[PDB]
Amino acid sequence: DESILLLTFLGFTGLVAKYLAPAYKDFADARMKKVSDVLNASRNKHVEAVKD
Amino acid sequence: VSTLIPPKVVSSKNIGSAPNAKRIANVVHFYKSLPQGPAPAIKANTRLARYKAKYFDGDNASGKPLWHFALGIIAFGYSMEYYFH
Repeated sequence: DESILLLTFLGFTGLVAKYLAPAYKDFADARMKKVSDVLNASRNKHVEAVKD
Repeated sequence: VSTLIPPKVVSSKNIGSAPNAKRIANVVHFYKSLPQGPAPAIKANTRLARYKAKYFDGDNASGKPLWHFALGIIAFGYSMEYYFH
């Protein structure tokens, strides 16, 4: 009975890995980029201040 | 008549502008700056620093650890099923 349930869970992880796992990778990547760009922007900014 | 003495006196331009504050910040920050930061996590060793390194590093977030973590709990109760049956 419960081997049917375990089969359902295997299917569940299959769908998750199919659709969600690349999506969550892309989502996480997008944010990571944004944080990095802001960080690097701040570095540029203080370099400007020295020159000023 | 005889010129005044201000042009040859400077002693408060060093608080007088905003980049002075930034300067005293970035002389400390950058002077003792490292070229690169230390670590993106690396400890979990016992032949599991590899598990973290492959799955729970900044390199990737993928469904492989999830599957692995799920399977550990499945292995516990599945064996226990036959302990109950």
